[PDB]
Amino acid sequence: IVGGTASVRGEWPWQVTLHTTSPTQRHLCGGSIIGNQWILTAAHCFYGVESPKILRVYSGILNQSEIKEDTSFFGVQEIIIHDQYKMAESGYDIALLKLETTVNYTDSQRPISLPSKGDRNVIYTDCWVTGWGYRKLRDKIQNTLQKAKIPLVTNEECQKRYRGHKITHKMICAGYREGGKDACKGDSGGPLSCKHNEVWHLVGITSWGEGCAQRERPGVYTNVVEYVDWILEKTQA
Ligand SMILES: COC(=O)Nc1ccc(-c2cnn([C@H](CC3CC3)c3ccc(-c4cc(Cl)ccc4-n4cnnn4)c[n+]3[O-])c2)cc1
Repeated sequence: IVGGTASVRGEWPWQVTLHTTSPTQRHLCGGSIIGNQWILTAAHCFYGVESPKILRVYSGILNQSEIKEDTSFFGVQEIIIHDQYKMAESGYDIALLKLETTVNYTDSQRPISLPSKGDRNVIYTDCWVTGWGYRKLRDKIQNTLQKAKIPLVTNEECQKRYRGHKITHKMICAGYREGGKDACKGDSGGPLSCKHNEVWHLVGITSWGEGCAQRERPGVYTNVVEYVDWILEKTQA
């Protein structure tokens, strides 16, 4: 997260850190708890991943340095990538992780609601991106979960900024005209969370952008409301 600030413990309890363990253990991407056995993340995250055997899901983490050899994690039973995914910039950048066991919800690990049926025309004005990613284009994974409030931009404006890409209704963009706050490397798969009527909704999944927090170059997110039918089909199969 560029231009963000440190989170406190328990502030974003749906946020998980997905680790790979090959060839060494490290944060791979963010993700969001959406059900007791289900993490929603980005399909791009699994580009180098030989199987779910090497993945670990850590919940209730504020600092990456909390994770030691005895820290509990969830194994991953299945990675479900959207069958039309090819690369992040061409859309369908969405994946479900089915966990090997059920999360018991606590103060530190809670689900976030999907965008609600009937809310297709809500104007979200309180949206936040969170993650352990870089604070600038050449940086390092951050120890403490970072947060930044970021305004949504219309798909019409977003397309005008990304003349070489096809911005579709299955994407949503967010960014300041003058830059300065954005997701960056290591934030992908994490949530774009928006609060509406005091309820948090998983509006976006961090996906791609041209650089990090550049002027007139918004971040591009998977538009989760357009995948609710796909999520429900996979999670009640
Ligand atoms: C200690 O372990 C470590 O070093 N871990 C570690 C280090 C680096 C990485 C890393 C690098 N790339 N990515 C991803 C995609 C890869 C499949 C993971 C990525 C790409 C683009 C964006 C992004 C998103 C938005 Cl919305 C806006 C702008 C951008 N960006 C444009 N240009 N950069 N970002 C964010 N992410 O995350 C993650 C992962 C783990």
